[PDB]
Amino acid sequence: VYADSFVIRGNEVSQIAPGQTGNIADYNYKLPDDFTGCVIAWNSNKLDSKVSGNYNYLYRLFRKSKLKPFERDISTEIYQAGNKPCNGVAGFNCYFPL
Amino acid sequence: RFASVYAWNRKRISNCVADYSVLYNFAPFFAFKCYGVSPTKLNDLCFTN
Repeated sequence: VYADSFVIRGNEVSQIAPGQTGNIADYNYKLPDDFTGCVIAWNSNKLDSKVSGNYNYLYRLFRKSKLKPFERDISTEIYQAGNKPCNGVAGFNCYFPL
Repeated sequence: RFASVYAWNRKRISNCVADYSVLYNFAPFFAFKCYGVSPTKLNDLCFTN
């Protein structure tokens, strides 16, 4: 038995399912098409939020290739876009992935 | 400027070399659902019209 626990936003809670595409389901966590098991979600706004806000949680937005199922992609690699070979500049056409 | 909803601006693409990578200059891509063909193999194909 494997258990994976994490936190997301409501608008993407429907995105955690086999055979579905998007941003969380493609750049963060992809389930196999023949997955078996269960998913559980509950509300935690009232005891897991701050008046100023919490910036501990970050999600990936840009990736070179599609994520294969069950593959963590922890990597702070600067996105390469446009035609300028960034070497750690992290400026225009080179975005922060998270 | 784009047109309205009830009167869309249909255009026909004639013979030319099509690079399905320039459109990636647009970042968000709220939806990129491709039905007939797989997007990854979009580059290695030829179409009639």
